[PDB]
Amino acid sequence: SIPTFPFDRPVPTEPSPMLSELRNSCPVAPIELPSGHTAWLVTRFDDVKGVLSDKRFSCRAAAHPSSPPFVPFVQLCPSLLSIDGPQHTAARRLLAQGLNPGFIARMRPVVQQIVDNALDDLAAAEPPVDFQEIVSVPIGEQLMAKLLGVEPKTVHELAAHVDAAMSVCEIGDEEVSRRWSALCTMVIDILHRKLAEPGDDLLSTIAQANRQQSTMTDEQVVGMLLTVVIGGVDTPIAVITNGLASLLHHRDQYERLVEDPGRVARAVEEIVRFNPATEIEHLRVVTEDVVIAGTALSAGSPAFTSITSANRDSDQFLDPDEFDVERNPNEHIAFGYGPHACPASAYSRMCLTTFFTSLTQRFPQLQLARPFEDLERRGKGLHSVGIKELLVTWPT
Ligand code: HEB
Repeated sequence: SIPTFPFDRPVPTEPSPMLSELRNSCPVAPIELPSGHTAWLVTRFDDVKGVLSDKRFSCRAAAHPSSPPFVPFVQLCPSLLSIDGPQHTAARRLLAQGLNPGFIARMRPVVQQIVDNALDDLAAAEPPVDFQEIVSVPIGEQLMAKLLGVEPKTVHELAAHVDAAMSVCEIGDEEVSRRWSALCTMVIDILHRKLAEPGDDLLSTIAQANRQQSTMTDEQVVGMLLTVVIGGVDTPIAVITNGLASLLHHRDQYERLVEDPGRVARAVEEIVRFNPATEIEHLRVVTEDVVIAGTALSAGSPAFTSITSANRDSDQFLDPDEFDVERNPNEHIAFGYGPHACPASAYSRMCLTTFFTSLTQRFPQLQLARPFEDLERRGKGLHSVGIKELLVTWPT
């Protein structure tokens, strides 16, 4: 029979073996979602790029109530992953206006200070300690706090509801809706506060520009902001943590960064290629009859791509399952492809480069505290593949 999603991960920080199995047997494979509906998964690099840039695979149709469920937030609000066409383009323009090059430059010292303080907390601790609880989670929460113009504690409360918003089959049906309502109320209240008293933050600049341009309704802005919050907290945390786990397991790769900090930028490209934050992408629904890689898909078929699998495709990368932070050229699609490609790719690259430069400079002899085989996935039923904890140690 056909395989069921979520797939197993005997190694939590590595892709599910099912991905390579399908990649080397069927380019468009049927899979059974937890809701029972059958969907088709695309796993090859060239094919994944084609689907993500093929407007016949629409996120809007995936947000339609009749469409099968995957992540609740997509069907509960006009998220950026719930729309297409001119409506989506207009929202991305506004977001791109806020994430302008001047904004990135101004954020460089802000990120450096957040990284410094988190690493100050690590150095002051007595090893072993959970790197995730002490460093990456505070960093991810405090970065989003700067984007939203709120206090770090406020983002911590928001993050509690993010798991429900991205729950494929982890959280109960009743608690999802109650945690979703709380998440919406928080974001709604934040937006209204910033509209009344805009500050020096990304959210305020977008809210002010939209108010002047009168191009998005308040509900559409909330939908976009919800997407930013859901995608901007857990994903950086998962990549940093899982990425570090790979760096400390393949310990010779961590040492390469210690040896030459000028190559950390290149290493970040390999980190995002090698440690994606999800197993498959958000749901798409085919709107017309199409033929993809010799496979016919009728209108209404639910479709999934796997950037995780694409970034391991031996047709695009030499020795794709090897972690090589010096890999160059490295033409991955870790930040997506097509209209829904990550709007924060430049911001995220700067953030990860700042962090891994500082970490490797201050903790050159960092090590895994316990065996690599003891790592566990935080939540199999979550869209994210972040691990439960990463215990590390260093000479004292
Ligand atoms: C702040 C905020 C933020 C941040 C930080 C981030 C970070 C990130 N990210 Fe991002 N994203 C986002 C926000 C975000 N994000 C959004 C909102 C989206 C959606 C867009 C659209 O849809 O249009 C995305 C999208 C996206 C995608 C696509 C998906 C699909 O298509 O389905 C991907 C792949 C990614 C990745 C990523 C990474 C890798 C990172 C790091 C590392 N992203």
